[PDB]
Amino acid sequence: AHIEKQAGELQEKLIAVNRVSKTVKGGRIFSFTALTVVGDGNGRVGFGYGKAREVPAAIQKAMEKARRNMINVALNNGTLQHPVKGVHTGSRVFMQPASEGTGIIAGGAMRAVLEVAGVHNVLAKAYGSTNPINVVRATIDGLENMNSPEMVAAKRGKSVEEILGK
Amino acid sequence: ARYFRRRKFCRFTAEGVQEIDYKDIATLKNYITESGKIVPSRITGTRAKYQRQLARAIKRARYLSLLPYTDRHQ
Amino acid sequence: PVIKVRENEPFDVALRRFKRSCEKAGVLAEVRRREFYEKPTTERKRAKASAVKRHAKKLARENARRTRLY
Amino acid sequence: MRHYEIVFMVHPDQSEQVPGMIERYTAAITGAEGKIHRLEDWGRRQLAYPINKLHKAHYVLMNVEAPQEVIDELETTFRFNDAVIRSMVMRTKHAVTEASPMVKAKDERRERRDDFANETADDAEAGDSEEEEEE
Amino acid sequence: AKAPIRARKRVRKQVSDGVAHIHASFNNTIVTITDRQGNALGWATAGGSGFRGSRKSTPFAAQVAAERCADAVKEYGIKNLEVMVKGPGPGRESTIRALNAAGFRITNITDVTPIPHNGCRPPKKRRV
Amino acid sequence: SLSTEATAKIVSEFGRDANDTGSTEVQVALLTAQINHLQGHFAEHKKDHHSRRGLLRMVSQRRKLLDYLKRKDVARYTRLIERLGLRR
RNA sequence: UCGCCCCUGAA
RNA sequence: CUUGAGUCUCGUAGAGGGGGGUAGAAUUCCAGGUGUAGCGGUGAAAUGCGUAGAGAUCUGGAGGAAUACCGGUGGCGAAGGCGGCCCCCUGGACGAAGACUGACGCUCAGGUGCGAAAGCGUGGGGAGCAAACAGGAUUAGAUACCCUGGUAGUCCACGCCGUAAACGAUGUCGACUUGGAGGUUGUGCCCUUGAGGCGUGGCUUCCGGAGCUAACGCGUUAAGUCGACCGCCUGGGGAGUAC
Repeated sequence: AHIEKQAGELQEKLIAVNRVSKTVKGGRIFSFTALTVVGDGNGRVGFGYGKAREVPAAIQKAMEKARRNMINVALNNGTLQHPVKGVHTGSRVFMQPASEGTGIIAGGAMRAVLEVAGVHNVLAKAYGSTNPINVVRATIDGLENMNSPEMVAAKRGKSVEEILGK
Repeated sequence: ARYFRRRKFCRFTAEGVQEIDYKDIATLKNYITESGKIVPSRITGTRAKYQRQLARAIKRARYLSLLPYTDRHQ
Repeated sequence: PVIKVRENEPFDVALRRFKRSCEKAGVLAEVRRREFYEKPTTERKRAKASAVKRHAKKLARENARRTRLY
Repeated sequence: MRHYEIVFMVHPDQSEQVPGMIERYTAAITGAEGKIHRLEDWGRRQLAYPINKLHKAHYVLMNVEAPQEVIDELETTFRFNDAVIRSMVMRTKHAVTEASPMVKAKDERRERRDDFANETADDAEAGDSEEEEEE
Repeated sequence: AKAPIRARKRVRKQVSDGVAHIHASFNNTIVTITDRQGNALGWATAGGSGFRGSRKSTPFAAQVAAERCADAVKEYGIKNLEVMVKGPGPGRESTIRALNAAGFRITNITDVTPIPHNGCRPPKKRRV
Repeated sequence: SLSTEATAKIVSEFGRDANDTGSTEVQVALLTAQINHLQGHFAEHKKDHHSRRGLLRMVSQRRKLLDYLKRKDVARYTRLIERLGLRR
């Protein structure tokens, strides 16, 4: 994709951070992996999974890859414009728009991912097994998938032209 | 010309004939194994429909002692 | 392993190993073992699994045939 | 009623009895609202294997339409005749009087390219008349 | 090899022909030459040759037995075979070939072999 | 079994006319006729499971049609019953 | 083809 | 009213169901013949069987059970399930022109019927195989796998029990949504001048797109996309046990 870490407006942030393992021929190795997001407070948000032998380069590489998995989002107000109740992976995702005068209200991944993405008055919820790692798939289920007033308005405008043409 | 309404063949070197199969010593003996066994269809190359038709005829004639079925004690 | 058809010519070794293929196929080797209906029928469906896959193999093979690596 | 097609195996040395035997059967069939399409034969062909011993056996065929009532009595005879060896009967499918492999064997005999015997051809013609005489 | 010799007291049962019975068993090999009148002339087997185990069915074991049998029919004067190969084990051309190479020739290849239509039920046998 | 002859008789009797070609009346009629003598086809046998299943379906079907008939014309339904032997 | 079991724990 | 459903007509194919006949092969028993010191089994062995003549081999007779090949993701049935051949009685499916009925339909707790195999009762039958059982072997032990025998049973008739990884681990019905190749079975068309060339239905495998799924994969015969109704689940062990 394209950069989401941009001078004078960058909004670096992290999500997960942990270690994972592979069982090698000898002993067992540890790969320092982590999820990140850089925002701008205006959308443009992504995610990356680094692999490293150290925690700093785990976040380095994950923010490289964050820019390579940027998704665009555009909105008005401090809240998302459309509810998306879609589910990606086995973590169940829900997402309402909500009037200003309320917080993010979420302790999971979607506390921080729903901050960087220019939203902070959104109300969201999740069901199913607790697992922050795929709460992050609310990139798919709300930011990537959306509707906007001028999208729906051009449905109503497309139809009129066809009747005239015949 | 047009509207003559049938084919001139139903014979092939691996696909059988149609519309009549019946008991009679002569005809049947060509389509069975020499040991009084019946042919496999995966060798001969016959399709199901040919095989079913032949089978019926074979077995009837066989148990009228026209085709052998004693070859392990003959 | 033989059939009732005779060989009447001088031989010391004669063809009788494709009279084996006109008799035996494991049909004298099923007389010391019991099986269920399930067992041999599933095996028949591995010899028609061979035949459908035969077509599929040819597409894969064609790419290899282009290049020389043998 | 429907077609029927009694093929049976007589004793090969009681083959001279055959015309008379047939006549007894055929007459009853006709009288029961049947019909004799044609009587056919297949002579004393050499058997593939012994059925009730023997080195050869007589064969004979019948093409008849008859109600089941008579087909009963006919079967009874055979299954209590020791001269009659095996027996079989086929039915329906129009009639196999003409244009079948059984007929093909018969056609060769009349032309004198005989499948089995000169005598066997003559018996078929006799039965169709129903003026049969023993061989 | 180690096979015994055999001989018979009759020389009056000949017809100059005899059935070569062979039973090529997975655990043994029998070779018996019966006359063409259907009455025994000679017989021999692998275990009587002296073989033991599953080396009674082997090619070698079949040959030795075919030749033991040959000694038991030579005195009648027989020189034609009506080979009846049967059983599933080896020794099925071992015997044939040995006979040919022993002053006999083949004349007929016939099949007399048990083929069941399942009028009896098989045993389980080995499972170790 | 029902012969094509026996069919045509039932068609001529039942229905509004003759040569109805399958009308509610004739439909029930045909079924009835079969069932009655297939009682004797299970009086010559014990269990004959597939054929038995067949019989049951015909009984069911006969009743279904009758149910519509009382909701179409009472007079018609009553009349048909009298002429038939099955009505349970 | 030659049967053949048994094995306290955190790096 | 006819698009749903159903009937009528004409054909089509099949191991659909039930009943009764019939053929041969194989094993076995019994009888006779031939021939003699082994047979059989096994990784080796041993028990067992043989001079009172076996094994094998040949001839005659008898009986029980099952039908080699056929035979294939081939076919049929609601499912369970169903294989030599023939007759009788009988069910279901599908297609083709038309013709008719006119929502008569769909599903379903209860209820009712059908149930592989084992089992049980009653009566027939008994070859082979085989729980049990008895020797032998392997093993430290071997109440087993292994070997030699072998009883109940398996088999037939009738009734009963109703279970199964009763499986596609996939409720049933209706409706839709890319396709490709094969299999199978109807039917229309095409110098049918090609066993076939082009269609169009029914059923059946394999592949795979989108989509779905946690993934494996499923994938127009869905685990896709919808509706209708019913059944079930709601942590594991305790327990499909107790009461």
